[PDB]
Amino acid sequence: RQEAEQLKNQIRDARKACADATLSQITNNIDPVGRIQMRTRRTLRGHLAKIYAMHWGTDSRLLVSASQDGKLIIWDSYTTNKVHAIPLRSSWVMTCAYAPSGNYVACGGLDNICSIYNLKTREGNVRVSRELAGHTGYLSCCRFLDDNQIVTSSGDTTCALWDIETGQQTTTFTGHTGDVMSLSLAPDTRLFVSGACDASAKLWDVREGMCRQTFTGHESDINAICFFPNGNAFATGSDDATCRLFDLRADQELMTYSHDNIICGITSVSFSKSGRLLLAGYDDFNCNVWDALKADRAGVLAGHDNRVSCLGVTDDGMAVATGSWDSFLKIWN
Amino acid sequence: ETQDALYVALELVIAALSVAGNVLVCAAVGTANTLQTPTNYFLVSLAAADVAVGLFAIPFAITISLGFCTDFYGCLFLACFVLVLTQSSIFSLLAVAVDRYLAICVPLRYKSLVTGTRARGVIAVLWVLAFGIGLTPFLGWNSKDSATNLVKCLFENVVPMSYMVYFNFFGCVLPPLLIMLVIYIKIFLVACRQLQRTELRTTLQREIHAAKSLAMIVGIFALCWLPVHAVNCVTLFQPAQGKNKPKWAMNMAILLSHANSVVNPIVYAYRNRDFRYTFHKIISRY
Amino acid sequence: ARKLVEQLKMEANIDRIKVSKAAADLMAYCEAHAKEDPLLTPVPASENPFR
Amino acid sequence: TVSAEDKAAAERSKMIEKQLQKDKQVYRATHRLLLLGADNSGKSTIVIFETKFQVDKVNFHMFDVGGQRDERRKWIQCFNDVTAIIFVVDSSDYNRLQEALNDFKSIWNNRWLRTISVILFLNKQDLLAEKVLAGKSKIEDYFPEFARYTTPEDATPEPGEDPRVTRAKYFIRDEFLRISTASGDGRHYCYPHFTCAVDTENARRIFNDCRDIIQRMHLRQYELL
Ligand SMILES: N#Cc1c(N)nc(SCC(N)=O)c(C#N)c1-c1ccc(OCC2CC2)cc1
Repeated sequence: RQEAEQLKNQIRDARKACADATLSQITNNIDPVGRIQMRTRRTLRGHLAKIYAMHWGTDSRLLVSASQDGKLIIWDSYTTNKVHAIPLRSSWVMTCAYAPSGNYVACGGLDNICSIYNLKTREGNVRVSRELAGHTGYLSCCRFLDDNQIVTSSGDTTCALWDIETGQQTTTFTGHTGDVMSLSLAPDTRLFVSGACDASAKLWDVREGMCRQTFTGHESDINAICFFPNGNAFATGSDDATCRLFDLRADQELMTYSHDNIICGITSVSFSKSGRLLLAGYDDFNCNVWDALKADRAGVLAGHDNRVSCLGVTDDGMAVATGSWDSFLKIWN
Repeated sequence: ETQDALYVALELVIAALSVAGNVLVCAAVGTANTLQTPTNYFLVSLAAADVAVGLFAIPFAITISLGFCTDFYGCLFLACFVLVLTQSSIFSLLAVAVDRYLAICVPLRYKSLVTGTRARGVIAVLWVLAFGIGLTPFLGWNSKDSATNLVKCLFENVVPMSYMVYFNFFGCVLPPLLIMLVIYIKIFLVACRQLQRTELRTTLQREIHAAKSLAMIVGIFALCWLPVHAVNCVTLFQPAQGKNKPKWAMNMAILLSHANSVVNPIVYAYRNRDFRYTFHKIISRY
Repeated sequence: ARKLVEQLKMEANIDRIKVSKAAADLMAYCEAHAKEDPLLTPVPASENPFR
Repeated sequence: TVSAEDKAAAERSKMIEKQLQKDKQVYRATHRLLLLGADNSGKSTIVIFETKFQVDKVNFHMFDVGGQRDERRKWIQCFNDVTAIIFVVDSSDYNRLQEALNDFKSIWNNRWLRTISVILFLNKQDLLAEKVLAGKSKIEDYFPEFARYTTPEDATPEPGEDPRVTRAKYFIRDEFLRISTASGDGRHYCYPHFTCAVDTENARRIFNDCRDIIQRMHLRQYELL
């Protein structure tokens, strides 16, 4: 009962003990990046309602988009062609995914079921391959590990690991108090982070099944999360118009990105290929570019006429795709 | 020829202003994604017709009024091309009025009835009818039998007044005016009823504001178009006072009619919220 | 109940390195891979697939 | 210059575009309504997750989501373009009433529903009459403002009803109307209605108060209202 306060204070001062210096005092010598200009190379049209999710492919050529009509569309990033248009059963979906092998797609929404769609079939048509029906709340985001496993985060304060062929979940993470809104994997495919609605973040283990580290420091809802290329840091965005960078091994925060002219919230966060640029999608109808090592604005990608809800960077760093609520996609380079 | 030169000067000023404003409106529509609605297609058609009047009709009208000698059909060609664009603008105004009537008096079926395909078809038929109406004189409704005085280029020496009164005025102008008047009276009554419902001294103020805003549209059209067509009827129905009339009284009348091309963007386009938002965004960004 | 105080125990045993070492590692990684970031430094239009 | 594979892909793209164009017309000619309420309110029988009905050759689409929990501040952002929100409340249960009022306060003041109107359905009035005629009713205990309440003269009483039933009905109506007119300025309104368990006129009511909202919006967009 009363031991929790003592343990929390012990953690609090143990974290403070290791703090030597801030990132500002160490980064005040490197040359600034400067100013970055980006233009729209391709504009993609064909949707009717708001666009909620987007995910690039492993070959940096194909991408998939999901809207409120209950329809997934697979495009071609070069020729602006359409390859597949899969209609869904439940019109309310808020996530999508692309298999690392380019053979499967994933979807989910308020219908509380995770749907797996097969692309490379022997008949030329697309049919539902498997449906996962274990959660008791609306799905938030799902990600792939291989062609046989998937990780889902839903609104019942839980996260789940599934097996496609067997059909039933194998591990459940139950360490949160509010509904989880975002999660991100790691390059080594052994750990993954999660951000919930209780103004906190957690790091989990795939095979151990238990939480390892928890992080706090935000004042309100945490919307989107990402992962650093090296695997020792992650970025978080909140409705406080605030981004925060969290290191893995020191168990602390390193830098905070914010400004006095930004009142709205944050919907999406992504990194660059080298870990030098941090792209953020705000609610003031335009995005922002931050330098992850100096906390200085580099440019504004203001080309949308509504809220921005999508963001993604290719595996080679070629271009960045942005969706929005006006049924349009844009590719910046 | 001081009055004649002044007429040409004001015609040139009006043409320049009309082309500037309507090209601005068309460019604003073309480069905005959120402005591609079926309602705005009619506004684009009106702006295009006004551009056509400004760039082509005014020089042709000045050339006709100059008064030099040439052939018959060449001089009729200018008059026909002058007529067609004005008729197209007249029809576009009626199309916009009908669109607003459908938007207000039948709200639940507005989307199922007005779409892009039907708007495009309506515009195509409306522009074809203008060409059909303006090309009637070439079918034989001419004055080559008298051949005027090889013929001096005046409007009255090619196109007869019977065509201007019986066919054009009573057939292609007045019924549109009646339809717009009826539509706007109905819209005003519908607005007044909902104002009464929502209110339950300010209510009368809002009613007066709505009445003024609705009446100005019809007033501008009537003041721009009636004087030109009144003189033709006066000349045809009674020739006594028509034969001895001031020479300038016609010219100003013609000018007034072309003024309708420069007022239309302000009344219809600039007042709308979407156009103001697009203009503000473009000005701020650039 | 007792599960929260039970869970906090393993969170207590984690050892922590200094912030300077992590910052230096971040600096080294960012400076090492700066030659293969098309977004940070533009590439010639000949090899650009978006044009 | 263009290989066969590119043209083969272009043909498939054209077919997909044609199918999407076909679907757009069907999508754009439907009015969407969001149904909300609590348990033991009778939302199941008004007109389990989706419903489609048409009246006077006008289509409608009703969504009823109930797999979530009491908190709804997250997924309410999706329905920022629906035509109207139907709210169904009960009148027989007196103690589980104030909570319902609070629920209404949650919807009327949400930041994502500023320009969305609400149609209110007070249900289970046959039970209300039987409970108010009997002596078990203790309205003054739960609500002590009802004792001094007076019957409104602007009401339209149904002939054959005792005055006590009219007072009981109109007190509950005015309780919600107070919250309705407490906030909001010319952006959304509330339409009260009295609905029984086996009423058959709900579709016409929804049709009328759905026509009114669209008329008001169209009048507002031209700056006349
Ligand atoms: N009538 C006449 C007339 C005319 N006696 N002279 C000239 S020009 C030589 C001049 N300065 O007088 C012109 C010209 N332009 C006209 C004219 C102008 C507009 C018209 O649209 C009618 C509207 C319904 C579609 C028809 C005719």
